[PDB]
Amino acid sequence: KISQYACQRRTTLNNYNQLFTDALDILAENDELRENEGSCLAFMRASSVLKSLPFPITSMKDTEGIPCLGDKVKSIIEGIIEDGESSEAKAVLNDERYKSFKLFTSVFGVGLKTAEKWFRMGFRTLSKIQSDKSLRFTQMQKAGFLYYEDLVSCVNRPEAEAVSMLVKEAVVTFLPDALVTMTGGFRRGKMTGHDVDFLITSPEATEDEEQQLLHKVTDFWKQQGLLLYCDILESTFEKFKQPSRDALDHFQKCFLILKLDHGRVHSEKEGKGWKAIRVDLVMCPYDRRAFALLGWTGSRQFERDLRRYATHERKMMLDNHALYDRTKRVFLEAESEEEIFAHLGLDYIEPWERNA
Ligand SMILES: O=C(/C=C(\O)C(=O)O)/C=C/c1cc(C(=O)c2cccc(F)c2)c[nH]1
Repeated sequence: KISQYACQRRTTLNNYNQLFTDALDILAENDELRENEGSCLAFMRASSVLKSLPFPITSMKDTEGIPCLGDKVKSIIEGIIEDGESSEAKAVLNDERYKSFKLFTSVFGVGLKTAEKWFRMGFRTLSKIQSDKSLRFTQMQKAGFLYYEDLVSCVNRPEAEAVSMLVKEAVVTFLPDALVTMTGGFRRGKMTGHDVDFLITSPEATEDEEQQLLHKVTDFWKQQGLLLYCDILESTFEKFKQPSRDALDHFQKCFLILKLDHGRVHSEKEGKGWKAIRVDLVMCPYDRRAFALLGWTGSRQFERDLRRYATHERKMMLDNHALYDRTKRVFLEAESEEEIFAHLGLDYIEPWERNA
């Protein structure tokens, strides 16, 4: 029996139902843009469960026994089986508000509120936004527009590996015992990504050393002329606080734009000779490295279902920093992701199987 939870499903990158899931992902994204959280969640769960199937849906009979497929979702699947297209997703793709929100938020520094503001001002293209003489842009948006073409082109694995080398070389200069791990989509086996994420931890660093590393590493890159953008968020995580029932609670992290020289990239394959890359660095205390790694590996849907399963099925509270057992009234310790899964009574799901 297919579980309703992504954390009890193996979801690999061989998606046999892209025709259905691309349409469901568009409809979910539109519901996010229309602030319809409930309809958004229903489409996300349906998309997720179809991504896990080991075969393609070719008839309505194939949907029997599959959870998270409500009547609205089954009408969409029926329409795609009919003529290979979703009329509903096609109408979203042609909607003026949807087109504008996708295009405007594709800029680094532009979220829902700024995209909505620009749309209500009558803007429809990035050229008209950038050349307007009345608009005021944040420092994040300025960087987003300046490096737009590089940031909108997919980061590939040779580029992610080139970035990993840069991160490791800079980090070990200040903390030689530090462990640097590439997380996110690339850890799940993806060929491309919009950014490259890293988790940094040190078994012997002090509380102060741990706090200063991201400042030292970014100052070093600034001196090197490689830091195109930098925003460091100080940690809000507390050693003895219960896990959330929240994006306001986090480890020390930074959102960066790095200058990646093409000479550093070892690929099979001209212009300026460098590429702007979005990089996120996360620093965590050594004892919480498994919780942080699990949280930063993703996918978004796998993380949501892990936390939901922990709460509803195990009466446990899971977060990027800890796992708390409400029945035993104790925090559960873990040195690996495997130990976290075992505490939750779940079979271990490999990172490449978390593409929910
Ligand atoms: O799959 C989803 C979302 C669904 O599950 C849903 O909305 O239902 C994307 C989640 C996601 C993206 C990332 C990255 O930041 C990332 C990407 C590439 C390389 C890299 F190093 C980091 C990690 N998790």
